[PDB]
Amino acid sequence: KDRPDFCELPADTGPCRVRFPSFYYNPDEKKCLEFIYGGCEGNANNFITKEECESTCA
Amino acid sequence: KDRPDFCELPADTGPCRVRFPSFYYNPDEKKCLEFIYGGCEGNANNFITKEECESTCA
Amino acid sequence: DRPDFCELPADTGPCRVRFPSFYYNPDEKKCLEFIYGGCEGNANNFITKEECESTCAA
Repeated sequence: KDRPDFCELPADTGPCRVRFPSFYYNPDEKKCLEFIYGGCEGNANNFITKEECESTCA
Repeated sequence: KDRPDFCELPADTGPCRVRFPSFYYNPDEKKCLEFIYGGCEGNANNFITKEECESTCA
Repeated sequence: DRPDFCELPADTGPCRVRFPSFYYNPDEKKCLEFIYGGCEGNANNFITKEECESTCAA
């Protein structure tokens, strides 16, 4: 495998109102994508910048 | 118009914690992509299958 | 070498819809059919046998 399993988790905005720009790795598209995150909870496939997403999820 | 305006809304897991793998239209990528929906609330850009998303949002 | 989730048991979860799916069974060294109920469960959960085999079989 080329990346940790959490990179394969679908985007989760968490339960807070969606307000913040964040990034997640989309394994189907093989790319890190912007989404709107609530700021609280969610899952490990959640990065502050595209660069950090790309470093972790390759 | 190619699709309803609601197709451009962000993915929204909502405030509940019943994790349903679901699909949303990503207008940037022009693709129906997977996200976690929490089972309540959220918005109209929320489909039970990729096929339903692709028919409704193109 | 393959994802950790390949080693998790099949899990239909508690929801009451029907998504025929495949999971990897390490004892059998093959992917096997199960019904996913639509929510919860785990990542050892594929729409096609071929994807399950690609990801989880040696």
